[PDB]
Amino acid sequence: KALKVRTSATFRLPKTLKLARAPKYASKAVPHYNRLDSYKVIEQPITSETAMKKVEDGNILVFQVSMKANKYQIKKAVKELYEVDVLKVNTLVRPNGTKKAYVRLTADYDALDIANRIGYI
Amino acid sequence: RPRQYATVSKTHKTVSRAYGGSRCANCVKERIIRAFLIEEQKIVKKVVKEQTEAAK
Amino acid sequence: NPLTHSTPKNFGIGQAVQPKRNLSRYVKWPEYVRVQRQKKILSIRLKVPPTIAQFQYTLDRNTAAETFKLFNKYRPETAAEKKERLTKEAAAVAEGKSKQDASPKPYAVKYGLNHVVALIENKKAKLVLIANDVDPIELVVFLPALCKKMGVPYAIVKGKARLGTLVNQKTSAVAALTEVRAEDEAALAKLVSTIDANFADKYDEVKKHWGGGILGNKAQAKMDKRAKNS
Amino acid sequence: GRVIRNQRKGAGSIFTSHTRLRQGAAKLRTLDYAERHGYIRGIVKQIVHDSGRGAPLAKVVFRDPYKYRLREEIFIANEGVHTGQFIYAGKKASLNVGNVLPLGSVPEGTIVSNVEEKPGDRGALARASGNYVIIIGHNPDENKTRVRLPSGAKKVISSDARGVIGVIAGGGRVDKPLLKAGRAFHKYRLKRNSWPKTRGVAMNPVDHPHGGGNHQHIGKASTISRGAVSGQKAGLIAARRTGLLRG
Amino acid sequence: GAYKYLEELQRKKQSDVLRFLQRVRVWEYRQKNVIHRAARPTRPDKARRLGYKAKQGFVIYRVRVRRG
RNA sequence: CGUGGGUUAGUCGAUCCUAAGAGAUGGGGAAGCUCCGUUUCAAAGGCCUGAUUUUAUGCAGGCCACCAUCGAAAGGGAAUC
RNA sequence: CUAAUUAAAACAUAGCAUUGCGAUGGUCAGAAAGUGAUGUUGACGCAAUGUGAUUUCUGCCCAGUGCUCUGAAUGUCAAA
RNA sequence: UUAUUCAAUGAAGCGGAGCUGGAAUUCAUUUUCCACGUUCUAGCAUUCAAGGUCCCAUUCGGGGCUGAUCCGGGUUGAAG
Ligand SMILES: [Mg+2]
Ligand SMILES: [Mg+2]
Ligand SMILES: [Mg+2]
Ligand SMILES: [Mg+2]
Ligand SMILES: [Mg+2]
Ligand SMILES: [Mg+2]
Ligand SMILES: [Mg+2]
Ligand SMILES: [Mg+2]
Ligand SMILES: [Mg+2]
Ligand SMILES: [Mg+2]
Ligand SMILES: [Mg+2]
Ligand SMILES: [Mg+2]
Ligand SMILES: [Mg+2]
Ligand SMILES: [Mg+2]
Ligand SMILES: [Mg+2]
Repeated sequence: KALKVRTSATFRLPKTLKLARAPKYASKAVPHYNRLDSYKVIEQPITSETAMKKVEDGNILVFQVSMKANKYQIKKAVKELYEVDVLKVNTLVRPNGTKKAYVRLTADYDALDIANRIGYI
Repeated sequence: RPRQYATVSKTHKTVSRAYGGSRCANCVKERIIRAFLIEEQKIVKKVVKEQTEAAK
Repeated sequence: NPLTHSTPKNFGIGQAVQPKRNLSRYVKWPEYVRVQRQKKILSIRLKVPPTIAQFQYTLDRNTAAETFKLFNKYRPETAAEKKERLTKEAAAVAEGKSKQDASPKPYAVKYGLNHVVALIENKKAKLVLIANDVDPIELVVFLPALCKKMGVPYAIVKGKARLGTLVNQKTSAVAALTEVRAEDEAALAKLVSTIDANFADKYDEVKKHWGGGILGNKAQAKMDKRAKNS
Repeated sequence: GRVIRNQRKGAGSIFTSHTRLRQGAAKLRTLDYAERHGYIRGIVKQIVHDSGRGAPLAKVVFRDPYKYRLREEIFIANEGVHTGQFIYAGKKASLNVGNVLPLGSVPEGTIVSNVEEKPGDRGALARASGNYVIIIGHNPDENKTRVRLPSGAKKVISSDARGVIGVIAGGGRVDKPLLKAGRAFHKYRLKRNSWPKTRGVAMNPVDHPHGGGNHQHIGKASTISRGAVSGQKAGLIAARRTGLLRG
Repeated sequence: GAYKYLEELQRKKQSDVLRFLQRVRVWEYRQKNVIHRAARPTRPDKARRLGYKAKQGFVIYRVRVRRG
């Protein structure tokens, strides 16, 4: 009776086949839609005088965004809703528990024109 | 600082010898001498041992 | 070849790191591999009382070859030939109508532990094959005494797996022949002659002889050192 | 009616060993084929100080027999062992100070330390500073050896048990006086919380069996049986004779 | 059937037969877990009279509990 | 008191690391709530193939012996004036 | 050290001394545990106490009670 | 020694049997035993091991065996 040469004293668990799942029914049968689309990210402009001073002077569009939106989902939503390009997004969570985005556009655009194009001032 | 060594190039991190940035050129030279003087001792200790058991 | 040289390494103590030797002797096996080996050890260490290891005297390879050669001729019906023979027995209802006897007497081996014990007790069995490897052995350990008392020849054979092969199970633990075809009567008789020669005629002596007590290799080879030195 | 300080120590809350700064467990090299049939050569690379231990630790570096790597064992340094010294452990080894040999393969009157009580438990006898073990006998059939322990007792250990030649270094340490509670403070800072000690006679009766009364006095005999329990074993436990040794 | 012989022999606990079988089996049960699946009953006859049937749905667990 | 405005970070911290410790798993105890233990007596496993046309890169070699996780806004730590 | 009436001569202290223990152990935990502290330890150690730096001394008592003893083995001796 | 108990390890070399040479004065017999690749020195030791051998279908490379005795799968030592 021959036997396998075992150079290690340690017996490890063998590498059995791990089949993939192939379920007989779907888990939820209708996928959820996009839980954070562009209209969920951007809620409304912030229209304070302080936020209105930043429209002309700084070329920043100040928005109120979802609390679940990061600086990628803000930038992506601002781009395809308002047909702009964003240079930078600075975000703060306000002391009323809402998220405020300072969205600065690139120099090719003008946040004063786009503010009228949205509808505020 | 230990993570700054990934930014600088290889010249700042090694001397052009064997065991460059590891040892200190006197410990290397002593290492070369100590290497050499033992195989010449081992060869001598081999022919001393072989001859003295070849007799009796 | 002047380019190639011979190193030979000094695999002694304290020098020149050891090579990849076989350590199959030294594997820490999984916990089940120890207990399935040390249970077989612990059985043959203790004094096995003769009602066990009246097994492990097994019908040997040449005469168990004859036994399974006969018993394979009388293999039971599969589901393939059963579903066919019910359709011919359907045609018995359709046009045959003997009474319901489109099929002959089937000559099959008799299996199933309750069935065979009842076949021995009515003395209908002509030869019984007993598996040695069944667990719990309590299921079969009374069978040689019963077969000796009713005068049925019995063989302790190797393989409940192999007994299951001829009955189309995976495991059978018993297999009996209660009647053979008339062309195979001498074939059974010369088997019965040697099987009582090995099992039933020794039974009155095997009943006294205990088993086990077999020492392991190191402690056996240290026992004869004490014998030679004293 | 309150649990005493000697009972509270077993819960191990504030009474553990202050073991952050210690260099490891000072054990012998694990008994293998190199140390059972021939020898193996080590090298001291450090004589370091162990926190809470009065004896220096020798870091001795060996080669692993089966894998290409270096294994650093931590020894208790023997007095005379230096850095850069080759150290031999095994059966066929030579008697020098710091070499590790079985007790059977060293002669009568050999002075050993870090001596195994059972073969392969990696050092149990003669480990405090200055102490040693003398081999005083041999019974080569049914291999045993008689020793003298540092208490003065006589022990019979297997001849396959190991030891390191020499005394444990750092001897003469307790011969120096501490002179002040400060030097006691930092000795026990790195060992465990056993210092200071309040006398039980300086207490209230709820705290100790010796406390209370209008004068500090013991009241009952301080010698208590071995057949007593916790809370009564506060004094001299299972004493044979008390007081000075004057016959 | 065979369960009648199983029933009577199981009553002979201090017989030399079962006293060996109890010794070998009590060692094997310690080297397994405290609670572990039995593959099949060690006493099939005792399983019948208590309710077990050999079909898919019936499960045996061997278990040891500390005496005293 | 009423109404509003206000806190913008790749570089500052958290996040990551371990400390004293806490704490699952395997397993044992306990009638049980649960207790012990943190590598144990467990079959506890991911890492690159040199480099691509039979490659969703394996259906292969080859390597590794450790074994959760939590624990610092004063300790360790990539980088802004 | 008595927070919030007692800061002391009380507590601690180094020094001294006694006691137990060589690990299958001493001392102590835990309801138990394949469980813990001392212990990453090993008599120059750990644990239990007493006295309290140095100088100089620690007399007499083993009847009591405790502690201890490879001590006596038909006095007493439970269960089985 | 197999229950049980202690301990150790990445369960790595355990047990038995096999080369020599002798103060085995071989007693034509291992009644018999002994030594198993390493010690001036703070170096190095890793690539299934080079060598040797045989095979491949040879592909510029691949596989065995020996190097590295054989057998028993009892990890090893205690305690019982
Ligand atoms: Mg904010
Ligand atoms: Mg921010
Ligand atoms: Mg066993
Ligand atoms: Mg005091
Ligand atoms: Mg008081
Ligand atoms: Mg206000
Ligand atoms: Mg930073
Ligand atoms: Mg982590
Ligand atoms: Mg963390
Ligand atoms: Mg620090
Ligand atoms: Mg006060
Ligand atoms: Mg601890
Ligand atoms: Mg006096
Ligand atoms: Mg009585
Ligand atoms: Mg091992």
